[PDB]
Amino acid sequence: DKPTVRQPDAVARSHLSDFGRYVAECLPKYVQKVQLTAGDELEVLIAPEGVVPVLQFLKDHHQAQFTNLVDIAGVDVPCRKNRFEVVYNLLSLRYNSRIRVKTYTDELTPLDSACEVHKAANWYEREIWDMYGVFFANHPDLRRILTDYGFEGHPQRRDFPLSGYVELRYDDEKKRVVCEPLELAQEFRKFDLSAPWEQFPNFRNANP
Amino acid sequence: PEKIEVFVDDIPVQVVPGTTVLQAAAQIGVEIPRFCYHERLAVAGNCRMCLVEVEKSPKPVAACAMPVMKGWRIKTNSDLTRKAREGVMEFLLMNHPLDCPICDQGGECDLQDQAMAFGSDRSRFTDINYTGKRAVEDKDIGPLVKTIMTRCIHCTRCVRFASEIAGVDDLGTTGRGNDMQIGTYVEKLFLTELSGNVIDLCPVGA
Amino acid sequence: GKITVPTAVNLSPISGVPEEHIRERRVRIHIPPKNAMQSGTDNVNTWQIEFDNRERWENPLMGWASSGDPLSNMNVQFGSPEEAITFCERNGWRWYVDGAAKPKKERVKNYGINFAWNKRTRVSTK
Amino acid sequence: GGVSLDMPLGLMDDIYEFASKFAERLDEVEDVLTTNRIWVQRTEDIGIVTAEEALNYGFSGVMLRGSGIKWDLRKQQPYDAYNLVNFDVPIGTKGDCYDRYLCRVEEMRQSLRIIDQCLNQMPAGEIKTDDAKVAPPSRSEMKTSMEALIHHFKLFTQGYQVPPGATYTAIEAPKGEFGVYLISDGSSRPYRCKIKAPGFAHLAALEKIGKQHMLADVVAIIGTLDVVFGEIDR
Amino acid sequence: LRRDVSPLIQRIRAFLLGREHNLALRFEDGLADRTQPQPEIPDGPSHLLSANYYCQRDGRREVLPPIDLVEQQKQLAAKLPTPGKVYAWD
Amino acid sequence: AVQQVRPILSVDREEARKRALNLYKAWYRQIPYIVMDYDIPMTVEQCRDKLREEFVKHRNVTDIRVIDMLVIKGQMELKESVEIWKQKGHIMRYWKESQDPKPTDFLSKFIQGV
Amino acid sequence: CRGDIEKVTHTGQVFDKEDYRNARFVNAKRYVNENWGIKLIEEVPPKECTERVVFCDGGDGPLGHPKVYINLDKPGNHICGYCGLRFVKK
Amino acid sequence: IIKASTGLTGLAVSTNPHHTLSALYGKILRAVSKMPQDASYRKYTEQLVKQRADSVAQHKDITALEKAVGCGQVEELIVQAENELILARKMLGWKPWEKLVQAAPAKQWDWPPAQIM
Ligand code: SF4
Ligand code: SF4
Ligand code: FES
Ligand SMILES: [Zn+2]
Repeated sequence: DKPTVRQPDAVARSHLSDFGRYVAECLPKYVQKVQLTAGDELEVLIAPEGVVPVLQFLKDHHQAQFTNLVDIAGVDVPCRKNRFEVVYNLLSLRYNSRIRVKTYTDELTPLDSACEVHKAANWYEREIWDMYGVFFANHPDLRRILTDYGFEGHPQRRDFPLSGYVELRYDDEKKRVVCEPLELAQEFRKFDLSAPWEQFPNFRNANP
Repeated sequence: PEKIEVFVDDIPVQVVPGTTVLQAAAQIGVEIPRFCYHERLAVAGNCRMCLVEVEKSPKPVAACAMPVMKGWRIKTNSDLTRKAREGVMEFLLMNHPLDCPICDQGGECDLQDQAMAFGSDRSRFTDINYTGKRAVEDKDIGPLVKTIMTRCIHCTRCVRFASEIAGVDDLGTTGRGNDMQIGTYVEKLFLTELSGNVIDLCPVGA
Repeated sequence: GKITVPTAVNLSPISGVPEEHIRERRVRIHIPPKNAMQSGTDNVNTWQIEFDNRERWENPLMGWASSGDPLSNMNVQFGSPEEAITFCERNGWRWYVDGAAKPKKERVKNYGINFAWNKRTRVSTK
Repeated sequence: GGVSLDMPLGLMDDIYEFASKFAERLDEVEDVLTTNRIWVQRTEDIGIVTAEEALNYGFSGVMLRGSGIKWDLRKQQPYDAYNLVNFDVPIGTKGDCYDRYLCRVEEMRQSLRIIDQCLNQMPAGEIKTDDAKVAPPSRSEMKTSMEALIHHFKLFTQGYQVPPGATYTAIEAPKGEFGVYLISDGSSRPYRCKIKAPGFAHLAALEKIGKQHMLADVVAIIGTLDVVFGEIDR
Repeated sequence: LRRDVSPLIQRIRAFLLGREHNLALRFEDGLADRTQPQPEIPDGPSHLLSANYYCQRDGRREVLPPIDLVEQQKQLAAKLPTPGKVYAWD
Repeated sequence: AVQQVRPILSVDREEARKRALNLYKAWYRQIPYIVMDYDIPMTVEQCRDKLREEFVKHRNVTDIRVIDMLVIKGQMELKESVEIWKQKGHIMRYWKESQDPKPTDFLSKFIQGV
Repeated sequence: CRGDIEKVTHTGQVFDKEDYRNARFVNAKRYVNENWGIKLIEEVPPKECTERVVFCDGGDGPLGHPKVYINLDKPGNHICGYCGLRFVKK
Repeated sequence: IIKASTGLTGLAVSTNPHHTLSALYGKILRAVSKMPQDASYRKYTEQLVKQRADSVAQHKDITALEKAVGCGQVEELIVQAENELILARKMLGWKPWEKLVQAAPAKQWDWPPAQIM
C-alpha cells in the first residue's frame, strides 16, 4: 500500500467523464476538447465565439446547473498565437460538482461578456481587463478596478516588468505626490532556478 | 550504412549502426543520466548510472557503451531501470562527504540534480555511527585547482581528458578497491594550458 | 461579422512602454547557454528573449547594486525563434537574434577503439 | 505535505481549558448583542439577499447560508479530516444582517465541538509526508545522512519540481469560498496562481444592495459583508 | 489561591451576570508547564530499512497528462449523465 | 498577410477616426471643468496644448483595432476625469513634472554618462 | 578624537580620511566587532588523534554542524571546513 | 396541505405547482420541436422533459412529487423549468448543433509552452 500517494476519487471520475462526453455531444459548435485532468477536474476548451452560449447552457440545463461562477481567471502565455486564455470556474450546487471552461483570446480581439449569464462577471471581467487588456464587449461599465488611476499598462502580462516602469514620491515643491522613472536602491536578484535534468518522463511528449 | 529499427520507450527510431543506446535514445529526446561518459571523451563504465533495461535480457545494459542492434526494445522508464539507478546512485552516495554547504559546485553538482531526479529520498546507511565513512587525503595540485578528493566518485573523466586531449600523462588512478584514489602518486603540479576544463569536467566537484 | 486587417500590428501605443524604452532597447533572442559543469540539457531547449544590460552601480549608503533599468530581470520564454520574432514585431521592440541552434553533430562512440591495433586512438589508462 | 513543525507538549492542555472557558464569554456577548432591540433595528430586514441573488451573483459561505442555501464546503467536498468530524451547519432564513450574525456566532459555537472532537481523537504519528523530495527532512537526518542533506540543500535553494498541470482547489473560508487556481509549468516556480477571494464576489453586489438604503444601513452592510480588502485587492 | 474579590462582590457579580461565573483569565496552576521534557517524533511508513523503493511510492511521477475524453471513447470503442450525485440544498 | 478578426468598437477607419473626434470633442469640452475642479497650476490653454500634444503623439498609428484600443483607454481616462476619481497629482502626470530634461546631444550624454 | 572610525574590521575594511562616507559617523557610532574569529580559532589547541580517519561534529549532535570525516595520513594540521577545529595525527 | 415556507429567501410558495410545471414542460417541448432530430440536445431535452412530465402526471401530491423527482423542492423545479425554457429559446437562435466555427490553432492547447518541436 502507498500512503504517500493521493488516491483519486472514482465517483468524481466516471460522472465527470460521462458529463464531458455529454457536453461534447450537446455543443459540437463551440466545444473543441474536453479533458479530465489529474486531480479529478474537468476542463472544457471552447472557441472564443462560444463564451456566452456555453456558460448559459451550463447555467440553465436540468443535467447541468452550474449556477455558481466562482472566479474568472486570465493566464498570459506569450508563446502562443492567441496569448491570453480565460478560465471560467463554475460550481454546481445541485449536482455538487465543478467545471472549468477555457478559451483563448488576443488583446485586440474582444471577448463576449458573461455578465448577462452570471452577474459576478460584472467585476471579474473588469479585473482581467485591468491586468491583461482583454476587452470584454457588451459590458455594463469596463473600468480600471485595481491599479492606480494614472497607471499606463497592464501589469500581469509576462512582458511587463516585476518592479513596474515608474515610482511615486512626494514633491514638496509641487506639494503633491509626483511620478518618477524607476530607480531601485537594490535591484531584484533574478535567481536561475532551472532544472537541467528532466524529472517527469510522462510529460515529455505531451505537447502534440 | 543502412539505418536499423530500434524501439526505445515503445517509440520507433532509425539509427545508424555502431551508435550507443544513449545516443539512440537522445535522438528522440530522452536522456540517460551519466557520470563517466562525456561526448568528447572516451566511453567507459566507471559508474553504472547508464543501466537501462532492454527486453528479453537477464541483466541491464550500460547505455553509453552498448552498441545497439536491430529490433531492441529499450525501456528507460521501466521499474527495473529505476531500481538499478536508485541502487547504483545510493552506492555512489554512501561514502561521499556531507560537504554540500561548503562545496562550490553545490547548486550545479550533477550528483544533487540526479539525486532529486533519479535517486532515492533517504539513506539506508546505518553504519555512520560506527566504522564511519571513507576519507582520503587532499592531493597537491597547483594554484588553479583546489583539490578535495573526498568528494570524488572515481569516474575517470579527468584521467581520460589528461590522457587524450590535454596530452599530459601525470593524472591517473592509484590503488584497488574502495581505496582507489584519482590523483598523482607524487606531489606534482598538473601543469597544462587546458587545466581549467578539468574543473568543468569533474561532475561532482572534487 | 468580421473585418479585414493586416496580420502585422504595432501594440507599442496601447502597452505601457514609454518612448524612452521602446526607442532605444535591443532585444536578444537566444537559446540560454548550458552550464558547462553540468551534463543535463533540459533548460536549453527553450528559446528566450532578454534585454541588453544597462548601468548597475554601487549604492552610496550600503554595498548593494542599484540599477534604474526596469527590464534587466525579464526573460520571456518561447518555443521557436519565429514566434519570438512575431512577438518582438507585435510589441514594437527592436530585435536581434544572437544565434541559431546547431542542426546536428554526427558523432560515433565505439568502445572498441580504446583497444586497437596499429591505431593511435588506443587509450593508456582505464 | 503536512505542517512545518510538530505541536509542542501541553498545547492541547491549554486549548481544552480555553475552549471550556470560551462558552461563558460567548453567552456574555449574546447577553449584550443578541436580542438587544437596537442591534435588531440595525440588523433586521437590512440588505435582504434572496436565493437567486446569492446563486447568480457568486455569493459563497455565510451569504449563501443567510438566505437559506444549505451549502457548506466542509461537508459537500470534504478535506483534511473534516469528514471524520461531526458538526451542524448554521442556516439562516431571512437573509438580513441579523441572520448572518446569528449564523456567524453559531459557527463559533459549532467550531467548539469540532475542536472538542479534534482534541478527543488525535493519532500519534508523523507531521510531514515522508517523500523527502517534496518535504524538508529532519535536522538530525540533514546533519547525519547524505540524501537528506542533498534534499535539504535542493529544496531550500530551488523549489520542488511540481508536475505541469492546472488545478483549482476551493475550501470553506470563514468569509466564504477561498479558491486557488494554481497552474504549474513543471519548473520550481508557479506559472499562474489566481486567488478567488469570496470578499470580491461579496463586494461586487454592494452596488445593488446599497441602493435605496440609508447611510447607517450601508455602514451595517459593509459591517455584515465580512470583507477584508487584502484578498479583494489581491 | 487565585486573585479574586471577596465573596460578597462575587455573589453580586454572579447575580448580575445571571450565571455561575468561571474565571476568564489563565493562571499558573491552570496551565501547562513551560519547561518540559524533550519529545521523540515517531517514524512514518517509509522509514523501514528493507523493501522501500522510491518508484513504488513515487507521488510526482505517477501524474499523467490529461485524457482527451472525446478520443478516449473513440479509442475504447474500437439514466442521463450527471456531473455528480444529486445534493438537495432545497 | 490578411486575417479576418472580430472588430472592437469600429468596422472602418473612417468610423474609428469619427469616434476619435468624438473623444477629442468631449475632452475639449471637459478641459475647463478640469481646470476649475482641480487644484493644479496648469491653465486652460496649457491643458488644451497638452491634449493636442497627446493626440499628435498617437497621430502615427494606422490600425483599426489599435486606434479603437486608444479611443477606449482615452474614454476611460475621460470618465475618470469627469467624475473626480483622479487627484491633482494624477492630472499633472501628463506634464512630466519633477523630471530633469535629458539632453539629446552626444557630448552632454557623454559627460553625464547616459 | 574618536577611535571607533579608523578601527579595521575582520573583513579588512576601513573608511580612509579622504572618504565622504565617514560623515555618516559624526552623529552615530561605527559598529566594529572586537571578537574576531581568526584569533578565537587560533587560540584553541589542535586535537591529537591516533586513528587514521576522524569525525568532526562541532559540538552536540543535532545542534552542531553536519558530520564530516577527515583523513589524517598527511603530516600537519588538518582543518575542519565547517567549524575550523584542527586535528593532528602523531 | 401546503408548506409554511420554502426555506429560501425570496422564493414564494407556489399555489399551483403541478399546472405550472406541466405548462412549462409543454412549452419546452413546443420549443424543442422546431429543432432538427439529429441534434443531441433536442433528444436529451425531450427525454428528460418527458420523464419529468410523467413524474408530474403520476403523482398528484406535492411531497410525493418532490420525493419522486428528487431534485430539490417543487419551486426549484419551476425555476429549473423556466431556466430550461430560456435556454431552449436561446438554442433556436444560436444553433449550436453545427460544426466548429473556429478550430484550435497550432500549439494552443498544449500546456508546457516553450518546449521546442
Ligand atoms: S561534490 Fe556534489 S554531492 Fe559532493 S559535497 Fe559537493 S555538491 Fe555535495
Ligand atoms: S576527480 Fe572528478 S573527474 Fe576525476 S574521477 Fe573523480 S569525480 Fe571523476
Ligand atoms: S556514464 Fe554511462 S555507465 Fe557511466
Ligand atoms: Zn567541524
